[PDB]
Amino acid sequence: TMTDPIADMLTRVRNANMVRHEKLELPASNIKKEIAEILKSEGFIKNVEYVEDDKQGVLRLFLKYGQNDERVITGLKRISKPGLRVYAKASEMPKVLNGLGIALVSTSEGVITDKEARKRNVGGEIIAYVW
Amino acid sequence: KVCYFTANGITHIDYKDTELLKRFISERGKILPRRVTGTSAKYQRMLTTAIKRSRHMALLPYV
Amino acid sequence: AIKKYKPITNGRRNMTSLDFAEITKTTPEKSLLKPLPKKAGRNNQGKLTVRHHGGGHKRQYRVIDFKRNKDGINAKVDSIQYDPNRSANIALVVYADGEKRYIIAPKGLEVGQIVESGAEADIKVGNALPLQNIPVGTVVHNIELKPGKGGQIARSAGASAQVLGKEGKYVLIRLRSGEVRMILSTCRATIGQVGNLQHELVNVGKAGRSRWKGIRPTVRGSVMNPNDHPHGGGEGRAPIGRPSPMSPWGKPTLGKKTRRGKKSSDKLIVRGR
RNA sequence: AAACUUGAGUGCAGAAGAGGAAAGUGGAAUUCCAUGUGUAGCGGUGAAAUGCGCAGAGAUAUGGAGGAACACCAGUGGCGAAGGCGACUUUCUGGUCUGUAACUGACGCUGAUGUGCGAAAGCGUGGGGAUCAAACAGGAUUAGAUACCCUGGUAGUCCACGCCGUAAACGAUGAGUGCUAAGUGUUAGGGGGCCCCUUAGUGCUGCAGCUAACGCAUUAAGCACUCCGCCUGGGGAGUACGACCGCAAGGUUGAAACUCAAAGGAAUUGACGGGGACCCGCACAAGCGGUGGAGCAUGUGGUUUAAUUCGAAGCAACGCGA
RNA sequence: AAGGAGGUAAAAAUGG
Ligand SMILES: [Mg+2]
Ligand SMILES: [Mg+2]
Ligand SMILES: [Mg+2]
Ligand SMILES: [Mg+2]
Ligand SMILES: [Mg+2]
Ligand SMILES: [Mg+2]
Ligand SMILES: [Mg+2]
Ligand SMILES: [Mg+2]
Ligand SMILES: [Mg+2]
Ligand SMILES: [Mg+2]
Repeated sequence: TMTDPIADMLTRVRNANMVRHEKLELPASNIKKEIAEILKSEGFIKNVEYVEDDKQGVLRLFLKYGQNDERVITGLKRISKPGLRVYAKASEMPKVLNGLGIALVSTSEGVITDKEARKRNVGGEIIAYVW
Repeated sequence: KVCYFTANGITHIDYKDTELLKRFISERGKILPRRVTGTSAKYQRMLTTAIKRSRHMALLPYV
Repeated sequence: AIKKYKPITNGRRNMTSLDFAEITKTTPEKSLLKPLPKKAGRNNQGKLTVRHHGGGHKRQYRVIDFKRNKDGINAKVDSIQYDPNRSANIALVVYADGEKRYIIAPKGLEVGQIVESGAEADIKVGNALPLQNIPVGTVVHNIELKPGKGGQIARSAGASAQVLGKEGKYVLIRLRSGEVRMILSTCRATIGQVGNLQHELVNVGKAGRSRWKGIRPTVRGSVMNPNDHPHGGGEGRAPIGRPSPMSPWGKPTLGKKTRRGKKSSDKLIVRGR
C-alpha cells in the first residue's frame, strides 16, 4: 500500500511536469502544503490552492513554464525515505546544482530550504532535491 | 444484430420448450453457433444447458 | 479395518490383523451352537486323506440360515458377530415373531436394520429373493443351486456375483471366479456383497498363527525320497527333472485340467473362469 | 493520549462462472463375444512386407460384455493463488465482481524461518483394463537402422487411499500502492439521455517515457515508495562432500581444484535450406517430324594388343581438340 | 486491401 506520501507527491509533480500539465490535484497534508509553499516561494511552481473539504483536504498546484515552453522544474528527487532516512548538519548541508537548486529540509524551525538552514545554522532531515 | 431472447425479453429458457429449441438446433441436431444465431453469450449458455437437458429426456435427438 | 503390528519381535514383524470394529457382540447365541470336533483330515477309515489339517483352536459351530425361507416376516439385525468356521462375519437377526437366526453378514449391514425374504421383498442388502424377482445387474451373494436347498455360492468374505440376464427357466449370473453360468430362476439369492472385505489382506505373520488355525506344515516334494514322491531323490538340490511337475500321487499338477467330462452342468456353464 | 474515513473488512441489494468434493443418469464411438448372409481377400505403405483369413477372414445386420472420453455449443470467452477446470442431474462447499452508504475505525503491505497445494511421468496396496502405448517381437528402410514407417504388444494410461514434489510449473515479467495522451473490440454489471457516462476484467493499435536492440506502453518493461526472492564470465556442476527428506526413483541445500578468453543478447549484410509466394522460358501443354527397333558411318566406355598416343565425363564429355 | 491471434485438414522412399 501507500508508504511515502511525499514521494507520491513528488512523482505526481514530476509526471505532470513531463506531460506539461497546467494543474495538479493531490490529497493534502501539512508537510505537503509546506513543501508546495516552499516551491512557490522559490518560483518552481505558479500557485498553490488548498481545498478544505472532507477527507484530509486537497492541494491544487499550478505549474510554471517559462518562455519557449521551457520547464521551470527540471527534476525532483526524494532524498530521505522510509527505508533509509537522511539527516545532515548545518555545516554539512548539501547544495543542489551548485546552488542553482534547492534542498527542501525539515528542521526544528520548520521545513525550510537549504539556504535558510545554512543561514539559521541548523540541520535536519533532507526531504528532497528540486532543480 | 439483435438477440431473440434479449428482444423478446424472456429471461428464462425451459428445456421442455422443444419448439423453441428447434429454432436454434441444426438440421442434424447440432447446436447452432452463437455468431450464426445472433444470440447473446449469456443466453447461449442457458440455451446449451436446456438443449442438453432435452437430449437427456429424449425430447430432442442427439444425432 | 487392518491393524499393522509394530515389530516388537521378529515374529510380529510385518504381521497384521483385522481390528474387528464391525463386530458388535463378542459372544454367540447359545441356542444356535453345536459341537464341532476336529477331523484333522482323517476319514471314516481313520486314515489321513487330506494333508495339512490338524490341531488348531477349539471351535463351536453356529447354525446358519443359508435357506432364508422365512418369507413375509421382517427381521431386525440384533448383532454382527465373529464366526471361527468361515471367513465372513454373521448377523444375528430377530424375526417379528421372536424367532432368531444367524445369516451371513453382508457388507454394510448395520445393527437395527430390517431384512426380509420372499418374492415381494424389496431390493436392498440382506433381503433374500428368487432370482426370478431379482433385477438384471444386481449384485448378490449366498446363491442357491437347487431351490430350497440353501445358498452354496458366494459366501466367503467379500464374495458376490452379478445377475446378467434371464432366459426362460434360468438366470445368467457372473460368479466371483469370472465364470458365467445359468442358475434355475427359482433359486434364491441375497442382495449385496458378503462383508469383511479386508479378510484377504491379513499378513498371518508367523508359523504359530497358522498352527492356531489348524494348518499343519507343507513339506515340498523335492525334499522327499523317491519312494515318497515323484520329485524325491537326486543328490543335492535338483530341478523337477521330468516333463511335468507331479502331485504326490503321481499326477501332472501344472495346467492339467481335472473337471470331469459329461457333467450335467456343462450345458449350464456359459463361459469358464 | 485524543479524533477522522479516504485504505482494509462488515451489513444491505444484485451478477456470472468448465472453481472444488461426492453420488446418479445419458448419447456417439472403439475393442471383444455370439449368431444370420457372404466369398478370397483384408490391412497397411512412398512402395511393401510381417500379421489376420478358405477351420470362412474383411464387409454387413442384430444382441450382449466392459472400460475410457464427453462431438456441436466453444468464443484474444469464463472461473481459480498456481497446478488446472468442458455431457447432463442432485447434495455440500470456496472465491470473485457490481451499487449503496447504515457499521468498525488504520484493524494495512510485504513476508526469512514455517505450513499446505502443486501438470505429467514414477512408487506402494487393492481394484479395473476399452482405447492408446515406453519395454519388447516381427516386417520394412538402410552401407548399417538398437529409430523415424507398418503389424502386434506389457507396464502404464482409469479408480481409491498413501507416497513423490518436479516441468520452457512461462507473461521466461514477485507482491502492494499511487501517478502518466489516446483509438477500438469483448465478458459480467451500474447510472444518465441507438447515444453518453461509469466499475471490474479480457484483447488489439498507439503517444510521452523507457530500452543494447527487439520491443513495453493505464493488464508498463514509464514515473515513484515499501517488503521479499534472486544475479555477478564460460566450463567443471546442479557435480563432490556434509546435512535433511523419500519405499525407491530421486528432491532440497551446495563448493573446490583445474581449465578457457571467451561464453552470451539484439540487430545487420550475405550465403544457404530435403522453407514459401509469384513471374518467365519449346519448361510443360497443342502439333509436325524424329531418336530408342534394322544395316551402315562416326565418337565414347569396356576388353585386347607391342602400341591400340594424349586431352574431354551430368546438364555444360561422347560427328568433342581433329 | 494489408497485417496480427485459434483451430484444422491432404501429401510424404533414400543420400548429397
Ligand atoms: Mg495343503
Ligand atoms: Mg532328504
Ligand atoms: Mg517314482
Ligand atoms: Mg528328480
Ligand atoms: Mg548339483
Ligand atoms: Mg500420473
Ligand atoms: Mg508401434
Ligand atoms: Mg525448477
Ligand atoms: Mg522461471
Ligand atoms: Mg480494460
